Amino acid sequence: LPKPSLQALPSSLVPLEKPVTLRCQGPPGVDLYRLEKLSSSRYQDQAVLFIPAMKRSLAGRYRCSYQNGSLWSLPSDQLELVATGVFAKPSLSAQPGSGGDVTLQCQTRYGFDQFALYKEGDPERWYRASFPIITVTAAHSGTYRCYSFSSRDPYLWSAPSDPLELVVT
Amino acid sequence: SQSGPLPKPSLQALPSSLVPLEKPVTLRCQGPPGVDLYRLEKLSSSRYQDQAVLFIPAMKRSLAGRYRCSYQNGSLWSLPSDQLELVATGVFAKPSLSAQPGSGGDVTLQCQTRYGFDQFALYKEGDPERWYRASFPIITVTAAHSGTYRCYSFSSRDPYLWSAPSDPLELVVT
Amino acid sequence: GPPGPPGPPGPPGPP
Amino acid sequence: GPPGPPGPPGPPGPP
Amino acid sequence: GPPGPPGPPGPPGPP
Ligand SMILES: *[C@@H]1O[C@H](CO)[C@@H](O)[C@H](O)[C@H]1NC(C)=O
Ligand SMILES: *[C@@H]1O[C@H](CO)[C@@H](O)[C@H](O)[C@H]1NC(C)=O
Ligand SMILES: [Cl-]
Ligand SMILES: [Cl-]
Repeated sequence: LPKPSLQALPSSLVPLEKPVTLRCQGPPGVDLYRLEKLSSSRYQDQAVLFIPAMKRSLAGRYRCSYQNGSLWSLPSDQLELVATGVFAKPSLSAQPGSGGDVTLQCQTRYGFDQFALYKEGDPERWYRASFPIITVTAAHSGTYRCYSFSSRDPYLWSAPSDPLELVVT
Repeated sequence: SQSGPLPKPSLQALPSSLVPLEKPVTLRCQGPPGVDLYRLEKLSSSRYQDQAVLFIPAMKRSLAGRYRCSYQNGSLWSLPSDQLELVATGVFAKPSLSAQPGSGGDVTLQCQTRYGFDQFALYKEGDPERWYRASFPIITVTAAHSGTYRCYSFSSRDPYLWSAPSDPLELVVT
Repeated sequence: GPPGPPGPPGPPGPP
Repeated sequence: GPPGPPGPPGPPGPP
Repeated sequence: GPPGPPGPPGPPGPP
């Protein structure tokens, strides 16, 4: 019995106090939907959860599934719901690297041991590291930002850096 | 208006939750005083009753399994009880328990049985009783209490259908 | 009338 | 009267 | 009649 999809809308990265809606979606006509948060192991018998204002406590892993007749579906892929703006934004810079390689620096005060960098676009390009230094191989011009967080709580992220408007030759 | 969920009742099998075939057992659900309705159920079946007490005068293979209960106040259901595991005993010839003391504080016991069972359960008498489960007929026990040990064999296909208990073995540490 | 049957089991847990 | 509807599904299983 | 009680825990998840 095929798994549903679980989406966060408009996004699974959610600034504190901003809204998000989790939506489980299987076949039509089904009897019941079950949405769960994993860490706290609390759950609901409905397909949709509206979060009017994002909180530290709602960030975490979620999944869902549905039941038709008396039979359970395979569970959705896991949804990583992240709260952003829990810390001051970091500051992003870029330098050359070897060949077509660009080296970015995501600089921050607090001891953070995780960093996430992305290029705006369709689709988005994502990069990660534990050191605040991120190589982009064969980098494309674009609008870059980074986030810093702790592996002690990998679902609470900083505000995004101010965008870096990169042009590569 | 109410602060939280109604506390779960207890669920108990007297005289034991290990019940030899054809012997009596009584499952009793107990919540606080003033319960409107008790519900006692058997998991993975459609079987349940709206009564606190189930008296089984003669234990059967078909009544072995997981039970739980809860109670109702108005139309509100309590948290469910801990799951009672009702074991039908004496379904198979008893194993023969042997024991080989080890060289440094350990005792290896053996639940011998003429079949292909894959599960064995060893225990010492007198609450607190001490249990040990293994997928293999050899079972090593560290810092073993002196006492009276017995064992049971069974198959993970019907893990509530257990052998008769082995004859007791009397362990003495010094 | 008397209360309905027990609900069915929840779904299988996660990995 | 007649018996009520089934209860809701149980919690998710453990890991 | 009123609804039955919530069902039990689902089984364990894959290890
Ligand atoms: C749900 O159950 C009905 C039968 O009760 C079945 O015919 C229908 O196709 C099912 N729908 C899905 C999406 O599985
Ligand atoms: C039932 O609820 C009432 C209040 O609504 C309370 O007075 C009474 O103690 C309850 N009984 C039980 C057994 O929960
Ligand atoms: Cl984004
Ligand atoms: Cl016991």
